[PDB]
Amino acid sequence: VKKLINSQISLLIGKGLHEFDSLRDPEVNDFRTKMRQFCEEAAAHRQQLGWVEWLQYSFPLQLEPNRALLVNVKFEGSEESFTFQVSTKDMPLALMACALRKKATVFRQQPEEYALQVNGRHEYLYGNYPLCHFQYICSCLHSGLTPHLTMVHSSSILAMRDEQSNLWSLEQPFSIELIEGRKVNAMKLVVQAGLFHGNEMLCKTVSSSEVNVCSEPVWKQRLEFDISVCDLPRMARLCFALYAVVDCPIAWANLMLFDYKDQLKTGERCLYMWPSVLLNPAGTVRGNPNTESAAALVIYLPEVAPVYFPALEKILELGRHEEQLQLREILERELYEHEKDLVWKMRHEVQEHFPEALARLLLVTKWNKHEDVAQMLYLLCSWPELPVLSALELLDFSFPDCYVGSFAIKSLRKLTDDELFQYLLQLVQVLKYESYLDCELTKFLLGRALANRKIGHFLFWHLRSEMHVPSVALRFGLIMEAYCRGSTHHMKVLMKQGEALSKLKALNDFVKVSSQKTTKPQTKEMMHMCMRQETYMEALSHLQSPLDPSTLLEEVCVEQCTFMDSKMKPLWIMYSSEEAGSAGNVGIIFKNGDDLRQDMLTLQMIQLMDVLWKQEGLDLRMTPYGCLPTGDRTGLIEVVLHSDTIANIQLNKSNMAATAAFNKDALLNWLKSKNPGEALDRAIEEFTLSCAGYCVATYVLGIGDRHSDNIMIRESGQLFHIDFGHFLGNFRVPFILTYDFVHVIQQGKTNNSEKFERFRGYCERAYTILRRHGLLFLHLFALMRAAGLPELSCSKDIQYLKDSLALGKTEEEALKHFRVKFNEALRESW
Ligand SMILES: Cn1nc(-c2cnc(N)c(-n3ccc(C(N)=O)n3)n2)nc1C1(c2ccccc2)CC1
Repeated sequence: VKKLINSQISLLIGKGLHEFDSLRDPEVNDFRTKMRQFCEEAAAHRQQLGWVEWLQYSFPLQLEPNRALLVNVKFEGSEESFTFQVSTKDMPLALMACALRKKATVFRQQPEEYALQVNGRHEYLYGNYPLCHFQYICSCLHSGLTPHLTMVHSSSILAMRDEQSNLWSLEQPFSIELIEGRKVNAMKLVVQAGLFHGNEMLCKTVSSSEVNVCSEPVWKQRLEFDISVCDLPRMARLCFALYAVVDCPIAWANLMLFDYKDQLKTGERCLYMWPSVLLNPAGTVRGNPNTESAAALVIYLPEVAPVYFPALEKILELGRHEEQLQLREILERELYEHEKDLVWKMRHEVQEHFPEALARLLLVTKWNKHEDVAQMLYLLCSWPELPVLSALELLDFSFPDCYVGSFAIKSLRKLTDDELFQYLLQLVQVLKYESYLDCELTKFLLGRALANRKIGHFLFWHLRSEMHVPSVALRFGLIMEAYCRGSTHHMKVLMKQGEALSKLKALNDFVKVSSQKTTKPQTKEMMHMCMRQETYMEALSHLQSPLDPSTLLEEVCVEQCTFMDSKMKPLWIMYSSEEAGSAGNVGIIFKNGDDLRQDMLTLQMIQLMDVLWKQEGLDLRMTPYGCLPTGDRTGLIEVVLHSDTIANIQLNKSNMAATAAFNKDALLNWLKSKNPGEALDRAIEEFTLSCAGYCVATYVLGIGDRHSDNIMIRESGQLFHIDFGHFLGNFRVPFILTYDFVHVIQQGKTNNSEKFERFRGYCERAYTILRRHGLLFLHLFALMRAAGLPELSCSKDIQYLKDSLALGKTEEEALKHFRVKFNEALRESW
């Protein structure tokens, strides 16, 4: 049983558990055991949870960020149902009470003993919330559809639970012995070495002597740093760069000066270097696992004798020891040395009256002076809990201190499961900045994953998608193993998704081959013939959607499956569910060959924009569809059904009802056929609302190469963008407006200023709302720099956001510049 589970984790994570053992690494073995226990403790707490608490784990509530409606209800072991006319203001309890009353009359004779399952979905309705606060109810109030729900008794949820169980004394300078190399280049070799605490140098970067190019260069040179051994901060990083000069970079490598047990390192170290794109402080402190092709830098850390980093009780003991200022008020809304001295002097007054300025003072503390650090740490240890927004900033590489990091985690505990889900992608990326395997962020990510099955799901996939990346393969694999130990049943549920994805990779490889060799109907027929095989039928059916674990992908609709003509021949896979009805008619797009990490970020940023607008009582009818990277240049996209491209509608194909005399009318003619009579006016308003949100979103995010093939419309009138290959103006893009879209907004009239001026106001509002949250976008995109995205490489990518959101300016200057940008787009629109 314990063996099968081990062989199951190895297959699921993609790395044999034997590989973790073969390292003989005390750091790896300590994490594995400690985390396993932590995760088994979390699995044990789950089985003693009440049946409602376990519903909150397995099926977290999908909520929205007077008017009656039909609702169809049935009980678990029966085909018999009942349709009620309930209210949107009614709680699930009133609905369940009605449902029990109808059962009593029919069966000829307690609501609190039940929960309402969404038919053929892992989504439930419970809690003291009116029906219109539920995402599903709204997914029915807008599509016009009738909600279908099932009464599930407490004992039936408890049957589910059960089946789902398992020092300051050393004032001498820091120096090293640079022994030799084992590399390749075309010229002389030089080694640059620097000591860092995050983004900043602790002292000036020291260089090596020029040694002539060869495969095994020798230096045996002592490199001395302008810093005392007693002044090395705990998270100090000794960074190396190997380059060939007459400059040409070759390789880089980093290492922490203290180990995971806080002991200062001695003596011989062999550094398996990483290929270069000069000094890279942000890069991994673990050497290249490719010890066969990797260049190796041999160094010696000289013995100073065992020296451990002083415990917090020693740091604290040390640390304890005019109206003109502020002054510091005016610089607290990127500063000179005199202003940094002001902040350091005022450090106590910052804790007292500006706790949120913690990040500004953390940047001014002299981390290369052990007494200056202790003083900061004494203040930090009494520092009030910071807001989530300020805490998100402290996760950055600019704040590498472990005590700062621990303080940031302590402040993100108050994060709701909804807020955590929204920023889960960025928190996972921050793991790349981590210096040790055992960290507060891993423990936080795991603890929250094991207490919420949806968080658990996405933590797994974010990590699993990066297993082909050698710099994060050990960390991510170890975290996923610890997770699986905390959820044996979820492990198998995820295995079912990997098996389905394995079949789609094999199926898509054939589609790629066949498309270059025969006609599309010939390829489609054999794709279908291959799908109908027992192993493909078994693997592609009855799984949880990796895009949303609450979507149940039941029976695969082979006849409705196809592939798109684009570069990578993406697979279009359709599913159906008898039990779910129309909610079970769901599609997935399997794309293989492109990097979907950016597309996901872009879709997540739009999803956030929609959330923020909804918070301010604005629903700009956005379509933030799923996009999940699953593997190496592999992922899934959610099919937005009953939609088509602008190019397909505008292609003006004959015989159809959408036939237009003029191109400008093609969109409005298509909407007239999909929404006839009284339904048209509703479609136009959906179009206008969705158009305004995407106008602002694409402008703020700087989305370029926008044509009729990457813009879509739902039959409801809602416009949305697809295929986000590029963002942040990276090929300063303007605001975009189209005459044919402006035509739909103006009701199909050449002149209709009342409709266009309403539209212009939507664009202004949406923009002004996002501007207030401009710092959230800044912090989240700054965190996303860790990912390794070519279009989010530096500060010049972060700058696009600053300018698109006009963050340095006031609202009146920003709204004027937006009015200038909107009119520039209108004049350009013919
Ligand atoms: C009817 N339909 N619906 C879609 C659609 C829906 N939802 C999406 N998310 C999406 N999509 C595509 C690529 C990306 C992306 N994010 O990269 N997103 N496409 N596409 C089609 C057409 C189609 C389908 C299948 C075969 C031929 C032709 C073109 C008509």
